[PDB]
Amino acid sequence: CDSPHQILDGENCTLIDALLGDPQCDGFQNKKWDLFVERSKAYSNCYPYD
Amino acid sequence: TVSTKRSQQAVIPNIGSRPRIRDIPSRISIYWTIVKPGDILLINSTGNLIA
Ligand SMILES: *[C@@H]1O[C@H](CO)[C@@H](O[C@@H]2O[C@H](CO)[C@@H](O[C@@H]3O[C@H](CO)[C@@H](O)[C@H](O)[C@@H]3O)[C@H](O)[C@H]2NC(C)=O)[C@H](O)[C@H]1NC(C)=O
Ligand SMILES: *[C@@H]1O[C@H](CO)[C@@H](O[C@@H]2O[C@H](CO)[C@@H](O[C@@H]3O[C@H](CO)[C@@H](O)[C@H](O)[C@@H]3O)[C@H](O)[C@H]2NC(C)=O)[C@H](O)[C@H]1NC(C)=O
Repeated sequence: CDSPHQILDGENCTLIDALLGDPQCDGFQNKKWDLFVERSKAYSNCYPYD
Repeated sequence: TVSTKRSQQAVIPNIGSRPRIRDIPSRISIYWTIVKPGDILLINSTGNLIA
């Protein structure tokens, strides 16, 4: 349930890929949130990194 | 260089004297790497590797 806490769905992005800005994760740019929800479907599409 | 598709480990050998144990003043540092299924371990070395 979304209403009480600001939910931000990660979809195909991890929190890190959004922070670094994997081009597919450009929608999450500058977005604040109360709860991020990393998905299991989420992949990383850009440069290999650890 | 011991590397996996998920992570990478790299170590440089540090030369120098160590107090001799069993008449052997050299030493060995041991590391470990776990490879999940569907991933591939690869080793790159130019020296001092005890694979
Ligand atoms: C999040 O990631 C998933 C999986 O990478 C995305 O689902 C995939 O979306 C693409 C298009 O965005 C689909 O490609 C197209 O599929 C249709 C229907 O099969 C086909 O007619 C086209 O030729 C093309 O292949 C892809 O099929 C779909 N994957 C699955 C398993 O359905 C999703 O779109 C991503 N969402 C976001 C916001 O990034
Ligand atoms: C730097 O300092 C270390 C510490 O002293 C040196 O290691 C020591 O080297 C001497 C060489 O004479 C070793 O003595 C040996 O003792 C055995 C004991 O059985 C004997 O059989 C040999 O004939 C010899 O006398 C000593 O064991 C060794 N280790 C220690 C803890 O003293 C080292 O040689 C110095 N130099 C360099 C370049 O590292």
